[PDB]
Amino acid sequence: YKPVIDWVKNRINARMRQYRKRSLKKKNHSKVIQRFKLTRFGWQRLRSGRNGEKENLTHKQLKRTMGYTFVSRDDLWKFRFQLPSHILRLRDAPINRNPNIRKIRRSLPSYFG
Amino acid sequence: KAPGKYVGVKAHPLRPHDQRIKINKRLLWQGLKIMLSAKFAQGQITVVDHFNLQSHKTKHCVRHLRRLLGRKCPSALLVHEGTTDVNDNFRYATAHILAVRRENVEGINVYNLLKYRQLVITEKALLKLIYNIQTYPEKRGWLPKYATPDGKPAPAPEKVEGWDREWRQMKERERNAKFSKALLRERILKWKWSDETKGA
Amino acid sequence: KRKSKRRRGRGDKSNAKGIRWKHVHQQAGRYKGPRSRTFEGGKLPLYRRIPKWPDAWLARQRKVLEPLNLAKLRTFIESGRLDTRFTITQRHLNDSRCVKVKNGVSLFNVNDYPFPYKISIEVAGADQSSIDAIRRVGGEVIIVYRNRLNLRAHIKPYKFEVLPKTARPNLEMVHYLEKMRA
Amino acid sequence: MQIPRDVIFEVVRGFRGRSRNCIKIARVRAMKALLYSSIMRRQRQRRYRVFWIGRINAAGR
Amino acid sequence: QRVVQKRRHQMRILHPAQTAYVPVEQRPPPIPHSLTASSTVKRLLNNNTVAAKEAAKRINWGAYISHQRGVRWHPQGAWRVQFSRRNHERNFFVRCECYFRVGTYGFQMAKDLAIRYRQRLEKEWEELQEQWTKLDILEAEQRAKYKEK
Amino acid sequence: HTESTRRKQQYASIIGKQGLSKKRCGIHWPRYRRRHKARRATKHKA
Amino acid sequence: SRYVKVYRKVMNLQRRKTPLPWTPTFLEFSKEPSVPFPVREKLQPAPIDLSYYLNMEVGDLVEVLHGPDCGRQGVVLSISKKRNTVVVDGCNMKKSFWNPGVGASLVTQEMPIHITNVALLDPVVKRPTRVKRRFMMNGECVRISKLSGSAMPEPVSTSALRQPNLYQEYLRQKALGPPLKASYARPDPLHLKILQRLARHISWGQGSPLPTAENPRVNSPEPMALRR
RNA sequence: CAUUGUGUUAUGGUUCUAUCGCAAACCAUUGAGAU
RNA sequence: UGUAACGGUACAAGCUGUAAACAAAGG
RNA sequence: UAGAUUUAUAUAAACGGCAAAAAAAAAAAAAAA
RNA sequence: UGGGAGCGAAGAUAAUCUAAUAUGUAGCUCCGUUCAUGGAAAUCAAAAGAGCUUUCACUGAUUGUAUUUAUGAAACGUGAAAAAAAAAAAA
RNA sequence: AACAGGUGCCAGGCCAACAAGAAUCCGAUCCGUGUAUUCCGUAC
RNA sequence: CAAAACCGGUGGUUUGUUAGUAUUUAUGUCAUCAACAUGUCAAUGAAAUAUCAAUAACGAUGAAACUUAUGAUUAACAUAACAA
RNA sequence: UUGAUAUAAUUAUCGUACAAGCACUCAGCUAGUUAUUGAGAGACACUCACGAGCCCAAA
RNA sequence: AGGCGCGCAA
RNA sequence: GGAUGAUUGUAUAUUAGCGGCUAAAUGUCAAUCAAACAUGCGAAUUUUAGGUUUUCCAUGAAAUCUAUUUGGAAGAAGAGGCUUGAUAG
RNA sequence: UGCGUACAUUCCUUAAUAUCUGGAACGAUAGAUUAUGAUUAGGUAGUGGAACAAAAAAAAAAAAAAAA
Repeated sequence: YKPVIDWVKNRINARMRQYRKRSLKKKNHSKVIQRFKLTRFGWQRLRSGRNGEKENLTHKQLKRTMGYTFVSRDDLWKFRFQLPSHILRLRDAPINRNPNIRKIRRSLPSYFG
Repeated sequence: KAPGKYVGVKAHPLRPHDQRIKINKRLLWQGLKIMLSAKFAQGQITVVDHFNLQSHKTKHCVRHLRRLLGRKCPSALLVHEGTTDVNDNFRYATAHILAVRRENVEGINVYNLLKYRQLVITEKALLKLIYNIQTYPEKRGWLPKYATPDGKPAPAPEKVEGWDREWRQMKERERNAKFSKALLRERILKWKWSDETKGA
Repeated sequence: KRKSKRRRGRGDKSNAKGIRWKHVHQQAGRYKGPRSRTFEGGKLPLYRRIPKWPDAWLARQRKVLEPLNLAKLRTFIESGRLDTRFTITQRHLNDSRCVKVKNGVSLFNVNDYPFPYKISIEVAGADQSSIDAIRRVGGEVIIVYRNRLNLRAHIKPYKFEVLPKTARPNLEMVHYLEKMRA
Repeated sequence: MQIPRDVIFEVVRGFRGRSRNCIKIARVRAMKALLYSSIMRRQRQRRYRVFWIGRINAAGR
Repeated sequence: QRVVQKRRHQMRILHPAQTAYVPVEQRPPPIPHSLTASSTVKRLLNNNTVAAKEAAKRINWGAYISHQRGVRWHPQGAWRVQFSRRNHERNFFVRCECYFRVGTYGFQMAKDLAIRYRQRLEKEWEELQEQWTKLDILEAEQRAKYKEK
Repeated sequence: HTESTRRKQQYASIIGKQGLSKKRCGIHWPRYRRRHKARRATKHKA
Repeated sequence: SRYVKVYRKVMNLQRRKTPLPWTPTFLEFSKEPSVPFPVREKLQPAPIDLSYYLNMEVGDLVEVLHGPDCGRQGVVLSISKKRNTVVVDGCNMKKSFWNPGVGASLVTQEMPIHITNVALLDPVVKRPTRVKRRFMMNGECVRISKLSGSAMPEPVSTSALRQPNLYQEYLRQKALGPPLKASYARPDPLHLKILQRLARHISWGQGSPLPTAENPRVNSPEPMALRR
């Protein structure tokens, strides 16, 4: 007795898996997408307490509650995996430590180099 | 039969797959041009009248190749158009010269140019190659179009006089800059940020 | 210099990513936690805390026109991609690749900046600022009603053996056309 | 490995029994030998110094 | 969708600062970057304050400028003389790391001595190149004479 | 491991010598032949 | 199910005759190397030509055993030994196509039937039989049928069996291409001959000016000439 | 720094692979045959 | 079709069917 | 294709209701294949 | 036979569990794969049009279903492949 | 360099019924299809 | 703006020098079932159509032998010889 | 020989533990595989090409 | 065919 | 201990696992029966726990907070910030 | 009124990769290596940089001094 291998079946299955693997697509979360709106200034969301009890809120608090706000930076990593097809490219302020661009350069006769 | 319990069983086995990758066609075009430049610089390019032979014997073609390229040539790529640049006698004669490889203009690649030390090209094939290289950007759409029946640029019209006078006057007014908060409040009242990702 | 491979579990001194924390202080199993994309603990996921926003997901479903900036149009005119001696149409914009037309071109102006050239241009839409800037120097903005098939035949007539006859608009499009005329 | 295999087998030359040729035991023995060398090479300076000191003290007395 | 986040301030889109081009017939040489390694200068640059901005105007930055290639200032408190050459055919590699210290000589005297040192090194290098060419020609003559036999 | 080290040492000892024979090369005979063919490859058409 | 598409793709790879011909074009490279080959088991029974052992020849009367032609009797017109297939007169009328010649719009003709689905017919009982070759003293061969012991009648001659194969003519015309324009296909012998004379001058004139009424002289072509 | 140890060498112990095979596809030829 | 049981053959993982390795020279 | 060529492999299916025994008087007698 | 027909599970995901997923999967019985499946509109669409059926890419992981997990080769449509309708009233 | 097989191992020209070298020199101990140089055949 | 076949017979290529090989029983079980035993058809050698002569010694053949030729091959492990 | 000197190794652990688990020794097998699919999101994520343009599926 | 991006200044 | 009896013995058969048999012990069904065994591209999984194989160098933790039943899972906190060289020789 | 005792980037040889050590310097046909330059270089988890891993493939294993 010898354990002879079924190469036809093994290779056909390998090709099937390869084609599927290399043709897989992205997938977004149909539930997460419904609560957010992507704009040029960041992700936007409504405020919890919009649909709750509000009789004891002041007018300022009610205005803020029925307004909107932006998703906090701490919660953005969730989007990377829940909404792959909608990407917000974060843009913080530039951090340049070149001494020549600082205000004190105006007090010097030349640049540092 | 499981990993670590049988010879020939693997936890992460090698799998059959396609090894082809993708590259920018622009990069391929630029690489072809660089390869031609390199062959010119290194003196591995020869231009021939034609590859038409009157004898099919391998020895005569070998002698011609030796006369042109010397006795120390490692290998050669012979480039022709196919119809009136070369003939069946040449195709028969070169069929047993293992150091030379025949190609048409359509099949020229950086790979071929690097693989074969010498490049022997007919004048017709050289001109065909130059035309293809120079017109490839137009075919691939890397150059601007002009939306005219002839496809050439149209004249640029003149500007209507005083088209920006009101804007200039508004800038002149605002350049005083002493009513900064007032102008800021006016702008806040007049203008609105859009929540859309495309357009204004 | 390329990147060196960083295979794990090949000795203690290798600079590959470690294995000891993974073995000891990480949950066992395929998913290293619940099989989900939303789980954050016993607390509700952020999206379930937040209320639903139908406007946000209806805006995405809304069919939109291709925006074109008057600055881009001016640059193309100056460089000669479009001819100002004849009516500039959606087909002209498409063919110069000023803008690729899927549903129709919509003009928009920026900061109410003026426009320098007298032009006649046909489009599907246009903002009031763009219309005023074009007309201030003697220009003309044209809107010709076109169904999807009509726009396809207008941009690519060469794909039609028999060109179709333009169809009449519905109530919404009549409202839009009269509003544009106003 | 902490030390190369060839270095281990070269260092365990002259040792007793399986420590000479069995890698598992030779590794432990060579580790200990070289660690002892490392520590004692740092320590021996003062052990020599006290010998000098005692000799000088006897000579002076 | 790849949406680039934008920042708005005072009803404008905020952008990094950006200056225009001011043509200059002859841009003067920079103050050496080696000064930025000193603690005093580092603090002066890192403190955006009135006292720092006044000390900057009181500091004579022009005394640290070297008008000589291969001579400049080092946070050591000395003038560094450098001269680097590599000749593989003659197996001769030179790297000068000379220091003329202000404490030893004086600011200006150390500067002058460093400049003279660099000049002498250049002169010696030129003479050595000439000698090497002469010796190479002689070697070729010897090889030809040997092949004559 | 030990087998791979030994095989590599033997291959390093033999592979650099011209004119060997099959009985001298043993299990490394096809590799040695391919190596010599590659070395000859440069002499074709000089 | 999300696997039917890829399964069909990989199964069509089993029938693909890879590598297929590919026309080179500038800055394009073939995908044939990336296409995988079909997988088969190479240890199988050896080829056989069953007609040899069954003593079946063109011109013999046979009966179709299975299929929509069961019980139909026809004369064998063609035998494929490599495929072990037989063409039977008036059976397996499967191949239909536009008429390449005169007559009706469509023409249909037989298709091969595997030899095992067919059987020789006994001349007396007219039922499936087995035929054995016997040899007399002089060496004359006689085919004998098992059922009745009768000799087989001589196969019908090729002259009588012959019929045109219109499907091959249709394939030839299709390979040539779509019908020509009537105007383009109209012969113009005089202008064609004028153009052929001009073509002779163009190809073999070595760039000499064409003859005219003023100077109709004949320009002698130059030989290649030996190097000296 | 042993005759109960070590160094060096030798002899054993030891994995075993010698193509008894190569279209159902395609290319090129050649008979019969059709046009 | 394929396989096997017995038998013959070097008492066999080959060949082979009581005609069990060979008829090719018949009124 | 000169002849010869044992035995087993449960076969009227080159054939037609199903259903034990490759196909069984009607009925009892029952079914997703 | 990850093709087609019938019947038809649980281990696994849901961090228990239910639906849903797994999956109309495995096993079992039956077809036997381009000479096949299917099929020449009482179709789809908009007030313009397409033109049996079939295959590929895009539209798009979009609109959907599931509403803790996920599933989804959607429809119309676009670019290609292949192209066919119907010898036939008797003789 | 896949100008396949065989010949004591790596042979286009030793055999292989249709081309072309018993080519020369150098090889620890036998042989060489090996190194170096060179000639010839090839619509193979 | 350049350039413009069908049915037999015979070989070759690719699959495939880059991939793998699968046909006979020794052994377990009531049975379903499970399971790469024993190197190779092969002394050694290219050649045995090179093993001749022989109580022994010197001889014979062979490139290598009565033998690192009349089966080869690590480590662990087994035994000896030599050395201060 | 004699003097001095030294509590195998590994893992978990607050804990440098043969009263904790594995291992006589040795040979071979034996475990971070892969985005024709994803990416640089204040705990680190490079590099070429073209550039207001850039890519080019099936065939 | 399709995909992404397309200044908010002038 | 029984040994004329609810005795002992025997060929071939029947009841089959989501089950059978059971003078009832969860006794027994080919010696692991509170639910047999074999096979199954049903190619079972795991908040515990075993291993995870070259070297050199740079940098370098925590055993804290919120919320959930969780020494688990989610987020935060936790680094690289800056500096540290001088003559009235 | 003394002395013993742990610590050397005193000497000699190496190393520094999440943008700040002189170096935005000196060289440049592909960096030879800083001689009184600085910081310095214990390290589990984590993270990062570099050097190997003797093989295979590729149509680049003779224009190379002296000797032969």
